[PDB]
Order: sequence, then structure tokens, then C-alpha cells
Amino acid sequence: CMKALINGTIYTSFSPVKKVSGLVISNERVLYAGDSSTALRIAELAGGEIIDLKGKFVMPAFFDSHLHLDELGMSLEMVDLRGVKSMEELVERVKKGRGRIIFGFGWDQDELGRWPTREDLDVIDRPVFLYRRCFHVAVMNSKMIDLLNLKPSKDFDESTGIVRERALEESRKIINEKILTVKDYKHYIESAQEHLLSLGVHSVGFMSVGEKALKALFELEREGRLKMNVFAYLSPELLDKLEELNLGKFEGRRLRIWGVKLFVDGSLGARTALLSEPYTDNPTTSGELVMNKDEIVEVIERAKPLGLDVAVHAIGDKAVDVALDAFEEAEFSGRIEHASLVRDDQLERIKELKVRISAQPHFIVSDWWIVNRVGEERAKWAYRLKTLSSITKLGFSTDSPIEPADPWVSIDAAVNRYVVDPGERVSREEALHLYTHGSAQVTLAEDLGKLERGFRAEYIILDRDPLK
Ligand SMILES: [Zn+2]
Ligand SMILES: [Zn+2]
Repeated sequence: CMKALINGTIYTSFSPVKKVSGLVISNERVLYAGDSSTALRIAELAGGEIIDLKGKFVMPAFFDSHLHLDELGMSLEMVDLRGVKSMEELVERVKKGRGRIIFGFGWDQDELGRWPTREDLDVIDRPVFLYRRCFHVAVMNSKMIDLLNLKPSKDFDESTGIVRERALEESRKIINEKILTVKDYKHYIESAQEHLLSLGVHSVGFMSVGEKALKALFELEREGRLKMNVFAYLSPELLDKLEELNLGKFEGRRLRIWGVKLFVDGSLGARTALLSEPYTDNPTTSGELVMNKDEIVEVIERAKPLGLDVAVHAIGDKAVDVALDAFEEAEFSGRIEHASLVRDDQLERIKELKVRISAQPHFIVSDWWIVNRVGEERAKWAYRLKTLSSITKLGFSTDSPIEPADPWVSIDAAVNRYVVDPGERVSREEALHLYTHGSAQVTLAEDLGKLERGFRAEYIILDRDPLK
């Protein structure tokens, strides 16, 4: 299969901006980027298909360097219960869910008139599990309670089927690890993939791939059912099985076994991101250390002879220190997910160690409470897109389903919005670069993100100029 896209405007690169008028593709790689007429002549000689763009625009497809394909799929399938006015309507909306188990979200007891309970949902004859708006609480029916077998705690009200805090976290864990099957995960991943492709995203860094998600990805790959480039960053629990086969870094046609995903800290919203000084709006806490420097170095030393990348979630400024210390000691150039707060004094270390960073520009829009958490001075550390991209390799992501998956909505954020410093905005060209080649570089994918000769031909076709 050879195709020439002619008579249009093709961006091969956004850093620096380079436009051509013709593109020849064969065996899913770019063969030629240049003159429309030269491209036409090549395809005439070799007997390829001619695609006349008719003045349309082409660009490298988006590369989301950090998301959760399984969770995105679960989220697309969930029953939408936002704005439901009565228990009667809530029950009707839940009944209209397909799954052998019905998952849903977004109810509110104020909008309902009272709290939903186990007894209200016992009219539905399959397992039901329904988040509250906040996602900090869930209600379930008896069938679902029976499947979970949770131990008694102050976070679980068995009579009403309501879970909070810890017991909700444990409920999720049991659902994900015990109850959902490999087939369920294949379906989630396929729903996410369809959604992402329709948005122009052809490659993803898939973070926190657990046992069943991996089993689903190998199956989809050999079934020819993966339609996007999936760079899988596995949970560290999978290292035992990898070491027993000596299976490490491995590139299939779509699925890549690429890395390991770790977490130093939690999030600024929950006040669990690890700060060097206490929270401005809770001076009794500085967040939580989930994995320390020695524990990260231990995983890195296991990743090294398997040729695997290591991606480390660090949100708080002190978490960033822990991640930098770990990379320094292990002499390992890893990547950092989020890097939400970066101090001036940390910049030199990031530059010198060449740490790759995956950042989510839509966090700027969503996290309006940043100044409340950390104060005016530390808010200067937040989402420093322009600064980070000028000192190291940086890529754009959504952390979907946390943020919207639509890249144009995150591009708008990176270009137009800032926490406190308008100097941290990037230009439209830079944002497109970061969401294509930037992401590719951050995911160690050297033949993605551009449409020059030799690059994998992942492109999207647009009616309007993406630079306008
Ligand atoms: Zn994270
Ligand atoms: Zn994440």
C-alpha cells in the first residue's frame, strides 16, 4: 500500500514549523515530504493511490503521553446520573445500563431529595455501583455488596450500601482486580481507543497497566484489534512475571511493553501531594509520601537490565525532589508525570539530568483552587509549561479520564491560560509541537510526532489551518 497526499498543506513539524505540499506514504512510513508534483510523479511511477487534499491541511496526529485507557473506557460506559431529580428517575436511568454490572456516577442527595440506598437499588436484578458527584462516596445494591465482601469499618454502612474514604478505595481495588474480567478490560480499552481516534489521537502513553489490562492488551494485539500505538507503562507488581521470562522492553505492531509506572505522592486537590512546607489551607499537613527515594531506586534497578523506562508521578515540590534524587542516585534518566510544582532551584537539576516531563495543560483550567492550597508565592511554581519545555523534553497529556481527552481543549489552555504568570503560556506552534513530537520524545518513540522521511505515518486531515 502506497499513497500520495497532494494539492494541500502538510505540516511535517511544529518546531520549527515546516510545511510541504505533497506527502508519499508506504508501509505506514513517510517516504517523501516535499513538492506536490514530485509526490504525484513518485506515485505515478510506483502505482500508488492519489489522494487529492483539495487545499485541506495535514498534521502529525496527536500523541497523548499519559492516560489510562482502561479507566477512560470505564468512564465512557458509565451511566450518567448528573442532574437526576428523583429516586424514580435515578432507578430508570440505572435500569437502562447494559453491563452485567452497572456502573454509574454523578448523583447528589440534594438534587434527589434524599440519599440513595441499597434498598432503592435492590429493585434492579444485577450488581450496581454508583459514585456520588465528588467520587468520594458510592452507593451499591445487595448483589454488589455480596461480590465485594468488605470487612466492617466506619467507612462502610452495610445497611445502606454506602462507602466512603478507605472502603471506597478498597471497593475500587476489588472491582478492578477481582470482579472485572479480561474481556471487560478488552471492551474498555476498545471504547477508549475509538474515542481517542475520533479526536485525532493515534498514540498514547498508557500508565499504570495492571495484570488484567496487560492480558487484554496482548489479546487485542494478536487479534489485530489494536488500532493505535500503545506504549504500556506497567504497574511494578508485574515485574516478577517479566523477570521469570526475561521479558522487558518489546515493540509489537501496536503494543509496546515500554516501562514501569510509580507514584511518589498524591494530589493537590486531596492535599496528598508532598510539599516541603505545610498547605496554606491546612497548616497541619504537608501531604503524603507514597514511595520514598530508596523504594524508587529499587524498582529502577529492576527496570535497568529489562531495558524498561520508569515514569514517576510527582505533584508536590518535595515529591519532585524525591524523584530527582532517585534518578540522580541510580544514574537513570527517567520521566516525571505532572511535575505540577517546580521551584526555581529545581530547574538546573531537571536540565542537567535531562528528565522527561509529561504535563497536563487542562489542569490550569480545572485546578482553580491552586492559590488556596499553596498560597500566592508557591503558585508561581505551578504548571510552568513554557519554562519546563525550554530546559528539557516535555510532552502534553490529559491524564484522561481526569481531564477531557480532546487535545484542542488542552491546547487552548496551554496557549491562553496561566496559574499566575502569563509568561508560562506557550505559543500555538509550541503547544502543537508538545502534543505531537514532544509527547513522542517523552515516551522514547523516536519515529513518531513528525511527518518527515522515515517517521511512522500518523496524520490527521483538517478543513482549517491548525496554526490560525
Ligand atoms: Zn498521576
Ligand atoms: Zn495518571
